[PDB]
Amino acid sequence: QPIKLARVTKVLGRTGSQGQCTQVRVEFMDDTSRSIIRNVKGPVREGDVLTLLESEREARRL
Amino acid sequence: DILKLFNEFIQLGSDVELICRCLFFLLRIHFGQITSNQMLVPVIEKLRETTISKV
Amino acid sequence: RRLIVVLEGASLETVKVGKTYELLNCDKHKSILLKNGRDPGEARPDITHQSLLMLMDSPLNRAGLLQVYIHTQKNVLIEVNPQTRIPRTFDRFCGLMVQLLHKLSVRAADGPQKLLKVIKNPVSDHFPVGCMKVGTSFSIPVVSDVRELVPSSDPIVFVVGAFAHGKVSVEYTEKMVSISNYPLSAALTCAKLTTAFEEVWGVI
Amino acid sequence: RRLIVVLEGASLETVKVGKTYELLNCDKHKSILLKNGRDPGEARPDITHQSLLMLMDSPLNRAGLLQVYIHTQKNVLIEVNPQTRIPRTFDRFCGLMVQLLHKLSVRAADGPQKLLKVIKNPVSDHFPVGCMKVGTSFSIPVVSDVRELVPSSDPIVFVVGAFAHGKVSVEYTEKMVSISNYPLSAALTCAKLTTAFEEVWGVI
Amino acid sequence: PDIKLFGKWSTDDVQINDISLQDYIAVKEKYAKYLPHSAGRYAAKRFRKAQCPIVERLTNSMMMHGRNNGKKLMTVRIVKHAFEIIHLLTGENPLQVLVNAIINSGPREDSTRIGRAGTVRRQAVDVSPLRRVNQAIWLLCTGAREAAFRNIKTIAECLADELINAAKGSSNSYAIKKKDELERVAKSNR
Amino acid sequence: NYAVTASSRIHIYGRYSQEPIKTFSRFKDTAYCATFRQDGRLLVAGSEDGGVQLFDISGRAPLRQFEGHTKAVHTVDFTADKYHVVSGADDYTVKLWDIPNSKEILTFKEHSDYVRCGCASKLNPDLFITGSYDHTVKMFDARTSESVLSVEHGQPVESVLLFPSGGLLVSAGGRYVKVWDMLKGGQLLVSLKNHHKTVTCLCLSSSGQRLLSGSLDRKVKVYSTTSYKVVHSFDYAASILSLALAHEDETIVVGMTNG
RNA sequence: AGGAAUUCCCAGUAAGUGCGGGUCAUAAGCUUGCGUUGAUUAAGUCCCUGCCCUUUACACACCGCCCGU
Ligand SMILES: Nc1ncnc2c1ncn2[C@@H]1O[C@H](CSCC[C@H](N)C(=O)O)[C@@H](O)[C@H]1O
Ligand SMILES: Nc1ncnc2c1ncn2[C@@H]1O[C@H](CSCC[C@H](N)C(=O)O)[C@@H](O)[C@H]1O
Ligand SMILES: [Mg+2]
Ligand SMILES: [Mg+2]
Repeated sequence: QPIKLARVTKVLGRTGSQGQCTQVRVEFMDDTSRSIIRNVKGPVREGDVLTLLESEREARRL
Repeated sequence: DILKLFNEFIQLGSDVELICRCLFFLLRIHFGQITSNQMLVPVIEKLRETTISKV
Repeated sequence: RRLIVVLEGASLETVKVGKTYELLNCDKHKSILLKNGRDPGEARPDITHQSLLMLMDSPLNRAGLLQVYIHTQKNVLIEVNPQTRIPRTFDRFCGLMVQLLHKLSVRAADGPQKLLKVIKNPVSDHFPVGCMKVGTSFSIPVVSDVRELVPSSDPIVFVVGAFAHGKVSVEYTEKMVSISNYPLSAALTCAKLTTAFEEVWGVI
Repeated sequence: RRLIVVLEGASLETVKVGKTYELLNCDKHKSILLKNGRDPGEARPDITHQSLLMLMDSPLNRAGLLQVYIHTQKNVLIEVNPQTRIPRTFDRFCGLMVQLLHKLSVRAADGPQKLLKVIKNPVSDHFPVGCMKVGTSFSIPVVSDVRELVPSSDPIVFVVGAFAHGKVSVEYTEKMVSISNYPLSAALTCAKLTTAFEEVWGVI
Repeated sequence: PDIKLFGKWSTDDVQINDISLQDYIAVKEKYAKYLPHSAGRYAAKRFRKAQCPIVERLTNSMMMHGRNNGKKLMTVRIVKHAFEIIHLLTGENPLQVLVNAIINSGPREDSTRIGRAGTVRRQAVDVSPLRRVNQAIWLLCTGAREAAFRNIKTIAECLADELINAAKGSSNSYAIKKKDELERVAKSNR
Repeated sequence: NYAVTASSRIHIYGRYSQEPIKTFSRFKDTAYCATFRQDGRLLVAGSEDGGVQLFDISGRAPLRQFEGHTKAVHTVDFTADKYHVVSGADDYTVKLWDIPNSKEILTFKEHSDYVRCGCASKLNPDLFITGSYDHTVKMFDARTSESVLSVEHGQPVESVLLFPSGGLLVSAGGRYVKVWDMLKGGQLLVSLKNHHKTVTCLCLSSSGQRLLSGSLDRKVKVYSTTSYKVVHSFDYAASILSLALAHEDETIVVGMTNG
């Protein structure tokens, strides 16, 4: 599965339960107008670019 | 599924202010992805007629 | 390329009776184990003792492709020099481990270099980087052939428990495998593990 | 088919100190051992101890494809029941052998079935018909593939020295083989022989 | 005028092939300096050290590893000698080699930790670009330091070899092994 | 400056400067064939062990070691590009190595005796010529896994050299010095003998017209390439093992049988 | 080149190095000044271990009763 790039639109907050990572909202650089929620480790702000080797997983799922 | 359930809520007339506030928020945040999917075309057509008529 | 063997959960600890300090053994120290309500039959240095005989007399160590680590129940990490002989009989083996656990190091009588030394936890820091790390347990439903798991030119880490009951569970293993359909002793597991590595690596 | 292993030259005997009977241990009985000028270090029951354990715990002995016979230095011939469980601790093992020699018998604690009992010399009479005998030693210059020596459906007898120092030399053996170019222990030889016969007879 | 590092290494030809790390590697025309020694305050504010030139960051991170701390001129000379050796051995711009090594050494996903007294459980999570750069620099410096220890080889040659191997992408380098093992553990824990 | 290799020591001498300005002595038994790179910063070396060693002209320990050869190595040289090396040893094989990758690129095995004289072409990379005691000189070249051209010499080959322009190869065996042309393959133009012992070394002047040949009989002959006739002679106290020329013809260095 | 346990630490900070004074208390293999060189990570949560408080100024907007003995 091809490697994907995403842009951070909104920083939600620190999970607390899952270590101390940050939940962020990211939108894919493709013109598909998609947006998901991801967990990121390390200092992150708005406008950062994340590299997703797998893009199907969702941070909040049953 | 939520858009289908939201349409059922507005027609009954129950808690329209709460549902519309929720409904308008999802449409903005998922505006681009909704536009691409042709399966959602029937859904908003029921939503569009219902929402303005009830409000 | 090398083989790394980690003995996890070794029952190695020193107690004092009378004016003498000696290693905790189940049968010899039966009276004191029932005192303070400690579970009898858990002080089994023999499993650690027997396994090291199988490992260090194996031709793989004789060829210089084996390194042995011991992680006891009291979270004390011991490195074993391949140049050491283990004491073959039990009582002096108690004498060595009492010597090692108190002085933190054992020097060679015939050589300047150290033979046994207590080192810093965790054991994962001392492994070569990029090595594969494998745990062994009978509870795994699928029996895996040892010859298939041997890397061609990379070091590998295998963990064998030194306890009669329980399952191996540590942080750094990524897969747990079974290599037989039956429960084997710890000493037999090391002996069966080392023999398959030799013929793959040409040690006959 | 069945694999029979004979441990010859086992150092198993009972001695008198004070009023109690103990098995002859080099470490424990060094005082009396120095008296009368008998050589210290020859009395090595621990060689027998770990050897029986892995032979007993081998998968084939579960499958009923192993028989172990013991021929001590004192020309005492001992058979073992496949159902026998040798104690893992050396001290508990020493109790049974002391009880074995004097009473000539070991019965099960839960039944009259015979576990350990001394039989008549020589052992060659008890051997099954159509069986070949092989001796094992390091001194043979040509190493033999242990997987090649297996008979498909015939019983076979191996003789392994349970002594401290010397060579295997008994009349009934037909041929002599070496399994490795390194000096191995009597224990690891037993583990290797059972491991090789394991795959051929299809028990895994 | 043209600004060249140490007076001989140009910065115009240096280019970055990773889009995510363009905003966190400072090598371009605005960040071009003659020496990796500016006496600036880059730890004063959050995210400000992304504006520090990457050569100065490599110099700073090479001072904490296996040395008496505070000796910066020695580290500058070590970096200069390593760049000279890299240019002699490979024949291309050492700045490009350093950029490629930092790009290759950075992990893309890590494993966040859930640990109790008994056992630890895992979860794969993403890594921000700033942590990618910091961890790549740390891995390269640690690999060079461990290679130079107890060997007849000065730290400059080991550092040069580490950057050459990491930029090549070969498995002979410490940083590549660390990155591969970390991403493998994260992959197994999805 | 010039590097003189002798016994287990490679010395770097400057102009005048009786004492060496630098010394490489960490060779286990002996060193062979110290040669400079075109940029004058790195030097290739050899040893009786078989490992090819790259040295920095300002260091003390070798930067790169090559362990492919099994017996003694006597000829090593760079290529047209300054980042690959070609080495030839006594195990009948010649190997091409890469400097940054630190691994052997390619191997050739087409010789029947000790291989102890290799040369490379400055004009064309991967175009190199090798010499052995098996009386043959084979040109392992182009981008192929076999020799394109071979040359037969009547005696063991001590030295081979390439004229940069015209594709002329000069080879020394015994008394004979033979010139071969590459315009048509294996064309012996001129074979000359003016020494009464074995011709040890063959060197080219800065000008293409002058060619110098040193031999084992305490005499060095200077020839014009246009006429292929002797134009000068030099007489020395001992046999000439090594002959070396500076920029223009400024300095002449000759190394003898003795120290 | 110093195990198990355990303590401390966020910018001229951690760490290294030198040079002085003995000041109405204290301080001698110790105490306190002054200068030199100068870093890695972090700028956010209540998940563990705890602490401090609450659950009766009517712009717009928002919101619409803690429980028990
Ligand atoms: N069949 C087998 N394959 C691989 N390892 C085995 C094994 N049988 C026992 N072991 C190893 O031998 C050690 C002691 S034997 C104790 C067995 C234990 N109940 C278990 O879970 O396996 C254990 O740590 C186990 O890892
Ligand atoms: N490589 C080998 N192959 C077969 N049997 C071996 C062996 N190495 C040791 N043994 C057996 O193990 C027993 C104890 S080892 C005894 C010491 C002797 N030098 C020796 O190595 O053989 C001996 O009786 C010998 O028969
Ligand atoms: Mg310390
Ligand atoms: Mg001071």
